[PDB]
Amino acid sequence: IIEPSLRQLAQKYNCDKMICRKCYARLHPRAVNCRKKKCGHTNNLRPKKKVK
Amino acid sequence: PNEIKVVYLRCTGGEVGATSALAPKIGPLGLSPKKVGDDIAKATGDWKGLRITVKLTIQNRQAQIEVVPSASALIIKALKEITFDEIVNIARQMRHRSLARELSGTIKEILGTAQSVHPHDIIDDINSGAVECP
Amino acid sequence: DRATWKSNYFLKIIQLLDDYPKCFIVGADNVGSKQMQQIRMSLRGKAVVLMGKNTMMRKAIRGHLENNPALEKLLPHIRGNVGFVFTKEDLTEIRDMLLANKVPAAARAGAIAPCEVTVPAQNTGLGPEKTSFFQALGITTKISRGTIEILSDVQLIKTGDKVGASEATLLNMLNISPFSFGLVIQQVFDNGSIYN
Amino acid sequence: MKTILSNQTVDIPENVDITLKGRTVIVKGPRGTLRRDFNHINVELSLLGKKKKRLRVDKWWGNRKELATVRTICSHVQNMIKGVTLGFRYKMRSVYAHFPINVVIQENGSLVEIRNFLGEKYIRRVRMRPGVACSVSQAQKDELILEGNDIELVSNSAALIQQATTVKNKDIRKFLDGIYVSEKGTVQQA
RNA sequence: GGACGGUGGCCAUGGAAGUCGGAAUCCGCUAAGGAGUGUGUAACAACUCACCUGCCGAAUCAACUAGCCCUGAAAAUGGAU
Ligand SMILES: [Mg+2]
Ligand SMILES: [Zn+2]
Repeated sequence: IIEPSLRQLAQKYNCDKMICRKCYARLHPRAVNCRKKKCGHTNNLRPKKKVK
Repeated sequence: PNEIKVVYLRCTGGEVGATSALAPKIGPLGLSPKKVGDDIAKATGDWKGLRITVKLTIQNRQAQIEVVPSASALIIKALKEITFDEIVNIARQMRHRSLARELSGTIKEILGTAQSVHPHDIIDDINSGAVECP
Repeated sequence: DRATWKSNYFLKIIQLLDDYPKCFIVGADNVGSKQMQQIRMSLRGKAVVLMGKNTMMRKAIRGHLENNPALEKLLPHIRGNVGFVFTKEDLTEIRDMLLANKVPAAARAGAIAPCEVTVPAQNTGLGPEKTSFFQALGITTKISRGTIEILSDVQLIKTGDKVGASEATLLNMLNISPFSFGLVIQQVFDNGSIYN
Repeated sequence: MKTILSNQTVDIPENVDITLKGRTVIVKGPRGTLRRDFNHINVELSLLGKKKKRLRVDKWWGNRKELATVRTICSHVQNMIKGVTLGFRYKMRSVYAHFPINVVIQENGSLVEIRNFLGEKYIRRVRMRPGVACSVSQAQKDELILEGNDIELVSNSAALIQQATTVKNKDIRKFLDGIYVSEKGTVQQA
């Protein structure tokens, strides 16, 4: 019964994020290169999949 | 509120449809027309035009009056069984003709390319019926 | 085409200021195309108003102003969202008409209110189901004839404040006139003179 | 390439004064006192304003890596000035699906108890940083207010609360429970 | 802030309205309109996008290229510039 305005805030910290394809890190949605060393700061980033 | 609001547009035509049309799918919106309200609109809305017929209606509680916005890409198929500058001269003046326009030749320069579905050479250098509209 | 756009814009504005040496400047608010088309429909019979890049108008009058002298005072007088409106008539002709046909475009979330508007005590006239706006804002409205009714002199908005969410959403449905604004005139320039 | 000088000057309001000892900044304002040193960054600190208190930081012969620290310090000083005159107020909203989150504030607002997160009997005891005051607001149904002088401590304290309420071995996209920061406001709204 | 009429464009039809697709791309208005870059809706709708304007007053952006470094880079007794 979560009303949408609070629902959007929760999804900000849980769904609105980019994912590195090589090391599965969690990145801010506006990122361009992964911040993690072990993936070599690659650029292959995909949006985090939704629940739909 | 004029006792009613039926401003929403209807897009049925050609075959009568009735039961198989979209009107039963839109019926629970207002609860006033039901089977006896859309059919009397269909009785006058069967023609003008015999196409998808994006049209508007005004309700008189029990009765209705229907006016069809003369869509340019609809009336071309409605008149389809070339310039045809004569048929665009008459049927488009009764259109509300807002178009965010300022000049007179807006209608001819608009529909002359809306009929492309090329009639653009007539658009570029047009000289017959320059002051035809007023 | 951008360079030709710049050259064309100088040409039209310089054949319009030379046409109208009596030149007025006006500061437009964050207004939509309807109100630009409103002044266009209300003035195109004898004049025209245009919008463009602010630096462009200064460059059109920086070295190319020399066609007619005594116009040089316009450089330090054009700042902010202001332009040039050209007309042939006297000082009082355009000021009263342009400041009278102000479109009440309602209050957006985050609008300034220099004008004081106070809600009176009257019957609102809408349904008895949206009392949550009045109860949360501090106004006690009692149901009379199934209608919301303001029963007391209550403040609505101060001077020099910012409209809130609950302050604006009730303002839209209440059908009460809010603060108005529009194409407010800055000043004039009557061939080498500046007046209020 | 080594840039000769990359300076950046901040402005100090007259109601607050700054005294510099080496690379240690002492900020003394109406809402309290803030000290933070910058010995780890090789910069030159100068006070320009005997009249309006302009503070200037300088870096001589730096590479692209270390010119970034110049404004990093400047933002830190602006945060210090902001804290000692306005203070940082963080609003956290507790969101839940079936198990309502119960929050109890302990002594002086320095300790927070979370009782029924996701309906588990474990009791979470998160301790705030010193100088950070937390409280349950009266403004809304579910709001926690964190007020303190340093944005460093306050945001760290708030993030500790948020990270504590973390769902485990579940689909975090569907299970939306947890206390999340809503906005980063100020106090006294000046 | 605007994202205009044909335009719910044609043909696919059981919806494909700008966004599933086979193809053509136009103007009166303007600083704005792309019959639509995307999400999304059975479809609507809802935005946003490209397009400029208002403050904002000095350099910025893109594609490359090769030096160092990083990732790519996992084996068994504890050890090798
Ligand atoms: Mg599982
Ligand atoms: Zn990575």
